[PDB]
Amino acid sequence: DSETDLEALFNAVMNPKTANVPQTVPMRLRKLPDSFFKPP
Amino acid sequence: GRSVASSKLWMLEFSAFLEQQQDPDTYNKHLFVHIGQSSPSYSDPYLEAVDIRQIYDKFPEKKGGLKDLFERGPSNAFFLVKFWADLNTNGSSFYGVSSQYESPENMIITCSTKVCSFGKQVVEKVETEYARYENGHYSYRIHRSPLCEYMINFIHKLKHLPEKYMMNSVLENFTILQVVTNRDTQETLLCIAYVFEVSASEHGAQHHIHRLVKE
Ligand SMILES: *C(=O)CCCCCCCCCCCCC
Repeated sequence: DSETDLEALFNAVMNPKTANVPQTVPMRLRKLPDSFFKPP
Repeated sequence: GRSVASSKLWMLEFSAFLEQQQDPDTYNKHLFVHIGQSSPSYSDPYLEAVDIRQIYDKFPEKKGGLKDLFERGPSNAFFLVKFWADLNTNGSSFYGVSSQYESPENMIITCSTKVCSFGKQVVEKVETEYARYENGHYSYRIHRSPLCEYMINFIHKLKHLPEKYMMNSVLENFTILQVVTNRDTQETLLCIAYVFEVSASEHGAQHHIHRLVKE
């Protein structure tokens, strides 16, 4: 596999059953300012 | 709107765009993201801070990576920019990136821009820029630099996603790190970490700027 695979990146969201990408903590669950998710 | 400035360098403008030639005298420009465009650029101390440790995983590690760069400093050169990108746009296409900088010093600068997937470098564009004297300062300009094919491909693939929330899901693991350096001294003049979402705003593209701090 390759983490930088562009096709795999988009396949992960289009076809979640076949997702083969690294698992990560969503930004919304991190210790970030409230403004970070509220556009001006 | 708001921009970024260290003690030695101020980025006044940043834009990425698609320009379509309708005919030889008619051009349509769509801005995906912009700083210093819809209103004059500015820098002031009314900035909030983000703990840099919260974003290290989203950028290259090891020697020359974000942590190494931040530790080497100066800390006042480090920023996090969140872009809400405007993806609402339609041979005769040109994808470009333009930026402008100002410094009191006459330098030769290098701008490295690294596109990252899951914090891994996929592509790097490196540009060298010389100063022009202007109104009591030195100006540096990257004018209509062609967007690399990876980014053109990326934008095409994004727009081909059936749902906008899917675009946000992809964008969560897509980042860009911009490092502007004095070529001779290797001093970090500006280091900007870029994170992305799709804009839902009626006004189009938006941005938020944060200072990056140790804790
Ligand atoms: C190739 O040359 C890589 C250089 C990247 C330049 C940064 C362009 C900013 C991309 C904004 C488009 C937004 C897509 C969600």
